[PDB]
Amino acid sequence: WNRKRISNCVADYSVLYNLAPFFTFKCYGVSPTKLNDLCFTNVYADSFV
Amino acid sequence: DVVNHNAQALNTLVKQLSSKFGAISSVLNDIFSRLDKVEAEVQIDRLIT
Amino acid sequence: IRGDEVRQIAPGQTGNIADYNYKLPDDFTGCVIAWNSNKLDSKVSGNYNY
Repeated sequence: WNRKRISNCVADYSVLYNLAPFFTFKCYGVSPTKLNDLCFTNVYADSFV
Repeated sequence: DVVNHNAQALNTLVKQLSSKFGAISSVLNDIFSRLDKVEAEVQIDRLIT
Repeated sequence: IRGDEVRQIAPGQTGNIADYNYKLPDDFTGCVIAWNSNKLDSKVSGNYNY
C-alpha cells in the first residue's frame, strides 16, 4: 500500500486524456470530464499492477 | 403567539435549504460543477422537489 | 478511431478526439456504433491515410 502524495501541483489532466495508454476512467463522486475546472486539497495515488 | 408562529415558520423555511433530500450536496453549483448534464439533472430534481 | 479511445464518443466528454475533432451535444438522441477493422484499415508497415 505505497501511497504517493500530491500536495504542491498544477494537476494538468491533458496527460490523462490526450495519451494512448488509458482504458477506464471510473470516477465516483465526480465527473472525469470536469476535473480540470475544480480544485482539491490533497490528492493521493495508489499505483499498483 | 401570532408573532412567534410567523417568525418560527419563516425560520424553518430558511433552515430547510441546507437539506440534501437524498442528493449528493445541498449546494446548487457543486452538483453542476462536479457532474455532467446526464446525472446533474436527476440530482438537482430531488433538490427542486 | 484507435480502439482505446473509442469510449471518447459520448455526450459531454473531453480528450483529443472528443474536443479537437468530434463534439457530441449533451442533448444527443441517437446511436453510436463501433466495430473492429483489422481486415481493412490496418495495413502492412502502417496505414498513414487517417
